[PDB]
This record gives sequence, C-alpha cells and structure tokens, in this order.
Amino acid sequence: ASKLPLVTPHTQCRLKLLKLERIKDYLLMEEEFIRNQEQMKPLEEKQEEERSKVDDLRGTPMSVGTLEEIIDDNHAIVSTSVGSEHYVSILSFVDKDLLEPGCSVLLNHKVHAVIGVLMDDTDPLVTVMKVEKAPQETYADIGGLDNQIQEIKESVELPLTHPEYYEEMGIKPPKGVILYGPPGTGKTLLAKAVANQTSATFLRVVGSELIQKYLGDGPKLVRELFRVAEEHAPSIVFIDEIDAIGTKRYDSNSGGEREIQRTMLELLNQLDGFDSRGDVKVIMATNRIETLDPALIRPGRIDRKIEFPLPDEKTKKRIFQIHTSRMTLADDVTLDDLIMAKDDLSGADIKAICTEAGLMALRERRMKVTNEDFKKSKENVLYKKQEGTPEGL
Amino acid sequence: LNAKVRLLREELQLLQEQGSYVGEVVRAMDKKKVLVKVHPEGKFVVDVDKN
Ligand SMILES: Nc1ncnc2c1ncn2[C@@H]1O[C@H](COP(=O)(O)OP(=O)(O)OP(=O)(O)O)[C@@H](O)[C@H]1O
Ligand SMILES: [Mg+2]
Repeated sequence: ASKLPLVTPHTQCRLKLLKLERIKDYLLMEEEFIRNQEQMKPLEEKQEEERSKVDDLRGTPMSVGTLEEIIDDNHAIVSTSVGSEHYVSILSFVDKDLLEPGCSVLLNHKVHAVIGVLMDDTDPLVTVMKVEKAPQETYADIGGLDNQIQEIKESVELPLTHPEYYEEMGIKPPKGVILYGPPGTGKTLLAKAVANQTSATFLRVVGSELIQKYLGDGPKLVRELFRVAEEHAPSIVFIDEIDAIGTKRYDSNSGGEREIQRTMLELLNQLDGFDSRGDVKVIMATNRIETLDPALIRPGRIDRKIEFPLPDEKTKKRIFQIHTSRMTLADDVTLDDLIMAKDDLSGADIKAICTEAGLMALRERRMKVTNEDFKKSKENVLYKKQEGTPEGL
Repeated sequence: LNAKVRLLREELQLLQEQGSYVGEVVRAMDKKKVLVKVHPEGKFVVDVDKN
C-alpha cells in the first residue's frame, strides 16, 4: 500500500533483512500509536460529519458527465450528456488517480464542478477474448511432449513463478514462443494447458478473426488486443493460426492482401517497436511456418521456436490411453496392434478414432467397445487420405 | 358527496404542483443513492425517499 520500495539488492540478503526490519518497526510504532489514540478517543464522530460536509458540498442530484481534458491545475473540461462542455474545478475529495480522458465523472448540478468519478464496464474485449480456465484439461492429458512442455514452462510460466533466477543473471526472459508442427500435434492443446495452469490473464485470438471487412479494423483489433493486455497485469496473448495474417509479404499483390500486410505490420510494431512492451508474453501457433515473415519471427520478436513432431511409437500409446481413460472397453483391445503401423497418425486422428469407435458401439447398442470396432473406426478415419498414388512416388 | 365536493375544490391548487420525471434505474449503489437515466437527459446519482 504505497509502501517503501526496498530496492535493496532485491535478492535475499542481510541488507534486505535490515531494510524490512526497519519497515516492520515503524509499522509497529504506527499501529501502537493509532490503537492507543483510538482507545483514548474514538474520533469516529470527527471522521463522520466530514462526510456530511462533503455530501453538502456535492448536492443531491449529481449528474453523470464525461471528462474530456484535464488542464493539470485542478481544472478540467467536462462534457455534459446533451453535448455541451464546461470549464470547471476538480474539487479536493475526488480521487485524481482515477481521472483519465473519457471517464464517467460525477458533476455538481448547479456549478458542474467535478465531485467524483464512476466505475466503468469491464468488457472492452476482455470477456470476448479471455478463455478463463481451459475446459480441455490440465497438463495430465498432454502425453509425450515433455521437452516441449519444459520449453513452454521456461518461457511463460517460470518468469512469473520464480523471477529471482532471471533477476540474478540480469537477463530478461525470452520474448516470445512460436509453436510449429504438422496439423494435429498438440500446439493448441499445450497453449490451453498453460492457460489453465497459469495465474495470468490469458487471451486467445485466431488469425482469421483479424481479417476484418472494413479498412483499418484489423490494425485496430490488434492494437486494442494489446491495449487490454497491459491493463490486465501479467498476461499471455496467444495468436493461434498466425499464418492467416502473416505471410512472405510479397509486395506485388492486390485486394485484401494489402490490408492483411498492414495488420501484420501493426502486430510487428506491438511485438517490438519504439515503446517498451511491459509485462506481456506472446505465444503463436502455425501449421505452416515456412511461409511466415522473417521480420515477424526474427529473434528479438520471437525468441523461442518449438517444434511439434508427429507421435512416433510410445507417445501414440499414451494418447490412446488418455483418450480411452473414461470409456469402458472389452478385454480384447489390441491397442499395440492399432499403433504398430507407421501410418503417420496424429493425436487428433487418435481422438477421432476413439470417438468414432465409441459412437459406433453406441449405434450397435453394445455395452463395451470391441477390438473390431476400434479397427473399423481406424479404417474409416484413415479413409480420409485422398491425393494421387503414383504422383510424387 | 361532501368529500367529493371538497376534493374537487382543492384539486385546482393541487393540480399546479410540479410533475415528476420518470426515469429508468440502472443500479443501486453507495449509502442510499441510485443511478437513474432520465430520458432524454443523461444519468443522475439521485437519493431515495425515506419511504
Ligand atoms: N499429444 C497429445 N496428447 C493428447 N491429445 C492430443 C495430443 N496431440 C493431439 N491431441 C488431440 O488433438 C486434438 C486437436 O487439437 P490440438 O491442440 O492437438 O491441435 P493442434 O496441434 O494445435 O492442431 P492445428 O495445427 O490444426 O491447430 C486435441 O483435442 C487433443 O485432444
Ligand atoms: Mg491449433
């Protein structure tokens, strides 16, 4: 509460013990003094009737205006509801830390002096963008990533959890992370897991949502997305499917390509530009990283680049177990037979296999899923391959 | 009948009392105050009668 800034070594040290012991001693003195003085005289009546004078000063029918500009000398230009603007005086009982252009102020009825400020709604974009606890699951579900989980933790979680490690070495944490891999490997899953396991305001936006239909709205959306990310203390901004907005940036293009490029430039500036970015961490996922902009994924912009490979032999078993955990199975399931094939199977493919097997068991009315059911579901899932056989091979 | 006549005789000066604005309540707050939108005017932070 506006307490002294220790600014001692800032690492556990005897100097930091001494500065802290001193604060405790002074606080003990103040507490004893206030307690004894309250016992001697309550002063509750004195504290009251000052509020009565304040209420007298601010009449009964307080009007709601809109602060427009502070002349910085306890004066302001405030706009009434009709639209008129008045040059009034900011009285002394109004908490001036709340005043900012556009705030909803309370104005005196006769003299229009600023006599208070009203709280404002809490959804610029926060309710739309924030994900709350990720409905999917905690870190338990993710299977076989391990090293990628460790990298993500070292990027986003560790700075908030143990910052002393960074402050000791004097290095600032890595700026951002980009998750790249073939479609269906777990980028969004890991992002959601860290979102639900973290203590910071987590925001998610899909790149297709930044392709607005009106000029300048994509840039405005990115500007406001990063605007309500410093307003919410520590935050993590996860721009899923960046490939939609970021691209090689070929100059010779016409149409909405120019607007997409301008949106990308605004995002670039937000990631690293003239101003300091405060305390905000950026995660990005992209099935296709080779088509991105070198300026967009340059080191100072995105430090860490995590690769998500297709599950090979045992990660596959782990996902199968995880997705069949809450599902009764007959004692004839050859999950090893299912996974043994080198079919480039993805985790999303495994999830679809499990869901379809359960669905067809339900269709047949059975009470347990069978190995033949799993095999037929897998065959149906792998039926969605397409392409040409001889071509390319 | 007498009460009717008396009411109709005091009604002439009862009808010159000012009307009352009709507003839409946004949310109660504070000690006893309320936030009200008096259309077409702006909002107000008004008190509440003791009743
Ligand atoms: N290793 C894994 N463990 C558990 N589930 C997985 C794993 N890999 C993929 N999945 C499943 O894949 C489903 C698809 O979402 P996921 O987060 O995996 O996609 P993605 O890798 O981000 O894909 P895309 O690149 O298309 O966005 C998730 O619901 C999750 O159930
Ligand atoms: Mg994804």
